[PDB]
Amino acid sequence: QSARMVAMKAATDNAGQLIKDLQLIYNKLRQAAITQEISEIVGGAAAV
Amino acid sequence: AKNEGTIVMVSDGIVRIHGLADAMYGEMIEFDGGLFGMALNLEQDSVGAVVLGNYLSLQEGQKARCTGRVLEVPVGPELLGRVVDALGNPIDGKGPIDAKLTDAVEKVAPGVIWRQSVDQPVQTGYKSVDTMIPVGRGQRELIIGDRQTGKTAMAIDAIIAQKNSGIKCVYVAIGQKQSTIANVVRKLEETGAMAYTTVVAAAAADPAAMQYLAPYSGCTMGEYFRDRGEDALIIYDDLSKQAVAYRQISLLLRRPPGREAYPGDVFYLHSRLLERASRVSAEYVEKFTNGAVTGKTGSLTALPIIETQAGDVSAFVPTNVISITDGQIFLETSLFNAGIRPAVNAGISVSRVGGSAQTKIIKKLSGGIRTALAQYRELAAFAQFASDLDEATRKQLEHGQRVTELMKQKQYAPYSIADQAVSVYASNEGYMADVEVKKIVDFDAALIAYFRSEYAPLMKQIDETGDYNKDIEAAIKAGIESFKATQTY
Amino acid sequence: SSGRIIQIIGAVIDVEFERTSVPKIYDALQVDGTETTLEVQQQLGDGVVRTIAMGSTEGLKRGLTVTSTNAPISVPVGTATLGRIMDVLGRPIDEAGPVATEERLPIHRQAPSYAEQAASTDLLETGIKVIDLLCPFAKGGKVGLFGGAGVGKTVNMMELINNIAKAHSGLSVFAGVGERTREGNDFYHEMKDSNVLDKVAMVYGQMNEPPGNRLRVALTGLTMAEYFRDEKDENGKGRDVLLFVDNIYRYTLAGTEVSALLGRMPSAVGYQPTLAEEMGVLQERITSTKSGSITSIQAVYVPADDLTDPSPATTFAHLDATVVLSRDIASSGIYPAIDPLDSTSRQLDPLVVGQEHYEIARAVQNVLQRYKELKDIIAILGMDELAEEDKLVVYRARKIQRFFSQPFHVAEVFTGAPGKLVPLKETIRGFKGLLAGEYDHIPEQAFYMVGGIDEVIAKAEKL
Amino acid sequence: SSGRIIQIIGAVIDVEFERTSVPKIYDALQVDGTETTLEVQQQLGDGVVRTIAMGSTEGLKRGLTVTSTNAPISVPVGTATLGRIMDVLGRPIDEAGPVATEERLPIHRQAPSYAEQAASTDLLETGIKVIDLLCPFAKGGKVGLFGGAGVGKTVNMMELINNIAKAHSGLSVFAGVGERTREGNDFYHEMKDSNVLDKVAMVYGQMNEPPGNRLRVALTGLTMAEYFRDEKDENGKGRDVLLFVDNIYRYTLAGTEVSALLGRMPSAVGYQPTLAEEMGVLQERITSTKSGSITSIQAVYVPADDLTDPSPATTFAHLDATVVLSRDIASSGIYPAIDPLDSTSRQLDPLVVGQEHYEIARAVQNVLQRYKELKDIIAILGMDELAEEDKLVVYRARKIQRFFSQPFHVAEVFTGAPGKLVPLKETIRGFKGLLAGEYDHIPEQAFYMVGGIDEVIAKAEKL
Ligand SMILES: Nc1ncnc2c1ncn2[C@@H]1O[C@H](COP(=O)(O)OP(=O)(O)OP(=O)(O)O)[C@@H](O)[C@H]1O
Ligand SMILES: Nc1ncnc2c1ncn2[C@@H]1O[C@H](COP(=O)(O)OP(=O)(O)O)[C@@H](O)[C@H]1O
Ligand SMILES: [Mg+2]
Ligand SMILES: [Mg+2]
Repeated sequence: QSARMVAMKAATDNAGQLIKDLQLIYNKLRQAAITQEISEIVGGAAAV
Repeated sequence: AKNEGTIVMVSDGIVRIHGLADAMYGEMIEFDGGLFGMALNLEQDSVGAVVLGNYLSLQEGQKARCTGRVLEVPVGPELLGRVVDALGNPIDGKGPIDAKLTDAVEKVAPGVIWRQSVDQPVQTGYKSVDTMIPVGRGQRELIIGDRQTGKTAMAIDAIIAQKNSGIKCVYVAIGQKQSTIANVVRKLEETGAMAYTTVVAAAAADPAAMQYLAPYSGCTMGEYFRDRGEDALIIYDDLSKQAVAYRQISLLLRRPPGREAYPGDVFYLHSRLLERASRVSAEYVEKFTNGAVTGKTGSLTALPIIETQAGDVSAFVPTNVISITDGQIFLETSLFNAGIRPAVNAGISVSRVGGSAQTKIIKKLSGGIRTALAQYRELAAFAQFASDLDEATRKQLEHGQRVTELMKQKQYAPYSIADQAVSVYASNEGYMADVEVKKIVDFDAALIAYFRSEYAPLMKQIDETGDYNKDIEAAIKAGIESFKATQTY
Repeated sequence: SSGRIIQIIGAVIDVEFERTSVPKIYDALQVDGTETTLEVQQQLGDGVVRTIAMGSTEGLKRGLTVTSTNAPISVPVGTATLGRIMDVLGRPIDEAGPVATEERLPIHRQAPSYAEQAASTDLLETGIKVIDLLCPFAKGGKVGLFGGAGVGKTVNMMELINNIAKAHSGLSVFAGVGERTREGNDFYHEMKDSNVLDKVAMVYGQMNEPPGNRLRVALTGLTMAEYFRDEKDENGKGRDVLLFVDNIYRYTLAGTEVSALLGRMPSAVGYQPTLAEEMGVLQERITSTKSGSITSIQAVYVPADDLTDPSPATTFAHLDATVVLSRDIASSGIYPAIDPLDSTSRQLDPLVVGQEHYEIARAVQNVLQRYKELKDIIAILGMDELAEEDKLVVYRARKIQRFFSQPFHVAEVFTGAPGKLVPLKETIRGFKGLLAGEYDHIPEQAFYMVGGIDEVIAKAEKL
Repeated sequence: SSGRIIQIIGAVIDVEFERTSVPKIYDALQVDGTETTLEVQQQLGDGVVRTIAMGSTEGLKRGLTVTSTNAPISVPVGTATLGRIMDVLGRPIDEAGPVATEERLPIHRQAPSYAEQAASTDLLETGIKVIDLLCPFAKGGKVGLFGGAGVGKTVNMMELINNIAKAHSGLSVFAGVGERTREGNDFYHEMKDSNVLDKVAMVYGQMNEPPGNRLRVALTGLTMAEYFRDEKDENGKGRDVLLFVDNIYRYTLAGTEVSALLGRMPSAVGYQPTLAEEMGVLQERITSTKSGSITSIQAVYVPADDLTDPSPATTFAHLDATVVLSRDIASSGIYPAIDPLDSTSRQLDPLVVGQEHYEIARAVQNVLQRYKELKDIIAILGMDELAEEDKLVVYRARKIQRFFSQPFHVAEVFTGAPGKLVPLKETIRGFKGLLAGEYDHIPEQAFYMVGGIDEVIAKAEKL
């Protein structure tokens, strides 16, 4: 039993690190998507 | 005059033309110097045209005239085993083609009253596609995947394995550099599969209009046999290149953009092309030929191709194509790199037509492998942890591994109905439970080779008839038992 | 009096008329010398109107003449359009002769007012057990079918219209546009196969046709359903009319395809400015009036496989029931395979359906969800756990899953035209008995391919 | 015949003309006032031509005058250019006197016909472990290197030049487009000291020039190689040719820079509407027809370090062999940074290379894919949980990833270690032994920057 506690606590810490990295990637992708949509809308509205 | 016009603007293959009052839509126009142009926009005071050719020798003030005849291509049975440009001009230099029928390129599909269901198969020579995702005559099936994942190899194998079937094949190449077209044509010639086929080529150096119009001309050439009671099969190397060419030729025409800069009429572009693949009824055949042909039905199957960017199947174009086609075959990079070739994803690939298309023995035998593969998809996550499970899951995982390892086959080696039948029967009846996970391919090859050599009279009966009966079951069992011993792999 | 085309781009055509005579919005014009009809979409001043083409473009050139009918596109309706196939404008395409009727109705009408709504929510009885238990249908509701991964949509609709054909007086309409053509052929031949092709009307729209034809199609199906509902017997009870629409996604896509060229800016992820309005104009006419009731069944495809896209976002705000079926369990052998847990309704309220029905449906849903979370693969040890605590849950889940199976008349294989429209009570009482546990002795395989709780009792007692 | 400048914006100048003498497309014009050569890119009616200026645009006003040469940009060809340095227009820039030849060829011509293509089958061996093992090359083909800034593309191009051109009998053409100048001078002097200058022609257009000069500088090297291919010895056989393009990405980036000023609508991520056609009209002329064989090597730049960008996505299908450079492996200190996955060649099949070669390559790729897939559970959970076979796969993948590293001849300065060369059979033997399992006990720290299986044994003993 004494091993399982440290095993799961290390697993939780690693999960925290991974979620932080994924959050960074998510923010970058979201900003890129918003920029692309706005650019497309403005370009289309210029055409009409 | 009402038929003579001048050129006002020339830019990047698009010509803005004055005059030409009685100019119809899509009607060929004749530039000086033997150049043919289309008409795609008719504004209040100027006409937009695209020049199919080399526009580099057109200037301002060069005259043009209206012909009054829509795009037409030469059709006939002379085009078999030949390589032509989008408009039907031979380019292999083997002499002129004299087919004696000219046909329009833009026509409508048959009505709903004239169509019929799909009851006959179309073999591809691949165990996975032939047992899991069957294709029948008249069906439209889409191959979708990522760069360098075996997408064309499958289509070329499909063309190669219709040697005895008696169905014509048509191949359309869009955007490919001419070296690959030459290589493909040479490979078709080597195996004797070129006698029944025609090739339409619009390479990367060719204008955007050629790559825009190639698939329609291919379909018009393929309809000739369907409307007369013989079958046909058309393959488009990559409608993605065609969509991009349409985007270029439209954006140059000042048409409003949209999602990903693709203008409107993008869904129409692929729908009106993929709707023409259907099976007609014998009454339609009889009426078209005025009684020359009786008691026969025509067909035209399609297998178009579309590529994805790192698995983004949710882009603008793949979703449209996925919504139109009956079935979808997915090729995965993480499967191709793992050695599983052809890399077919079983859990995302479906076919709507289903068992009706397959023969009796195939329809009877595919079920066991289907259910085994389906179950093996579920226990996948618990694969790094074999020790923590009951024996039932162990046996299921083993069987799933064996089945997924039998579905691996080499290129340019089509199997015959009897080969698939024997292999599937050997798998289902638990005759490969004693062999390790490796050497499965060797066992398959050795069994197939032995069965062709010693039980050839049966093999012929299975090939010609495709029936299932107790005698056939007994003979297959006896042969497999004989080979299981007294032989090496 | 007469006008002349001045600009042709795609299917969008600008025509110009004298200063006084300008056709109103949605009026239909005839182009002499061709089969083309023009529908007005916008006015642009100086006597110029944008129009879409009803028919196909047979080489129209600048300067062609056009006269005005001064009335919207009116479809001929009546009792003489029963068992025929007609195009968007009402011409037959089955080569069985012209339609001999005189009653014509415009396809552009306003929705029923506030004071004309029904004064109750009765539920339409159906022979399908699952749709009648865990997702009750509404006699005026507009249900939608998002079930994918299966061609059974046509087969399911065939069973439904056929049981309805017996259950409902008749006069049903099928407005299929932008559909799989061989599926439409299978529809037509199936209806002729069961000798029920009479009393039904069909309107088909081909994908190759210009957006003008691929549009204003459901409108025609809607107009035909209405002439029937308002019909009244000497008694005066109108008819419960049904309507089918194979694809609405194609309707929205045609709108999107023509919007840009009509002078309208892009919005959202690229859709047209007027999405909610264009869908509401259709969805607000499918209502249960005081006299008569129209119900609708529409197959809706979700692009990109998400429920966030604007088109399904505007679609989900109009429905009353959502039915999703998947091959994952259809593979087991249950022919009427519809995902029980996924299905949802705005009529499963305790008061409208009865307290007993509400509680029994909730209990069944809870049992199914419990079995789903406690899979025998979710628990690697498999069986031998929670004896009668979760084991009995597993057995009951198996029994209910098999009892979902229902033999049908259309499937002539292994079945002598059963056509079982099981009484709603019988299903409720059988499920009550199963929940109470009085069937724990019945063999599980006896519960498959069962017509009714009595039927299953006989099947168990024989062996 | 004399025109007046009308508008100057950036590098784009639009110029009027008389009505009957407008110059055609791609012709060249000369400004009388200063040294400038303009190239026609499009016609705009009313006898107005849009043009791109080749050179500086400072000091050019409106109302300047221009004459027309009525012929495209012609460059001198022949053997006179051997061992000389030339501008984009052919002017020498080595301060070694004029070039003595009247043979001029235009730089705008059509691509070879389909009928005269040729099949390339003879193999070519570089000496680099990973290229000669997983992505094999063949004489007369096409090769490409894809990477992002700072990963190793040039140091590999120069190494290939060292291992191939120096030891090959035949001419060579080197064109530099959109790259650093210091590298150009270093290359010129390095070739001079080795007394192999007289076999190489050179063209240089670098990042310091207006986009007009950076846009049409690859075509000049192309024309020179084209003449060197079709030329035949009198009563004698022809010779091989080689072509090196330093960066072809700048060729498209120049068009992207000047696209909007030409009046074209934007598309995708700010790219010009006509991209692939623009890439093809150049990438098709690099061909080995029935007359001669051209072996070209190009380096392709990956913007923002993603391969999904349209520019490196369109170009993937124009090459026979593709080698993809990875920044993660570079940051790991592994050199050269070539990704074993995502690197393919059209000459890896059992017939062309044999059986053992194919089996070795396939097993290597399989092992590396297995490890890459396994990485995630290691990331979350740890190492002890995996099966022992998976631990063995992990160790083998690490050793394989290291063994692909190799010191270079032109990279002694960076690291202070001498260059190395490995025969192909030694690569095959080493990888077969590694996958066999006989080198498991050898520490994985001995597989770094050493060439050949034996040197590894010696290094392992040295530790
Ligand atoms: N069944 C197979 N077994 C082994 N190798 C295969 C198999 N199928 C294809 N390959 C290999 O994969 C490559 C084929 O790639 P493919 O033809 O799909 O290229 P692509 O770029 O995706 O297609 P396109 O023709 O549209 O440009 C070749 O290297 C071929 O040897
Ligand atoms: N094989 C190698 N060994 C050691 N260093 C290298 C190697 N390849 C590249 N480098 C280093 O990486 C840096 C970037 O590589 P280089 O090719 O010069 O630029 P880029 O990657 O932008 O083309 C250089 O400064 C060089 O010293
Ligand atoms: Mg291909
Ligand atoms: Mg760099």
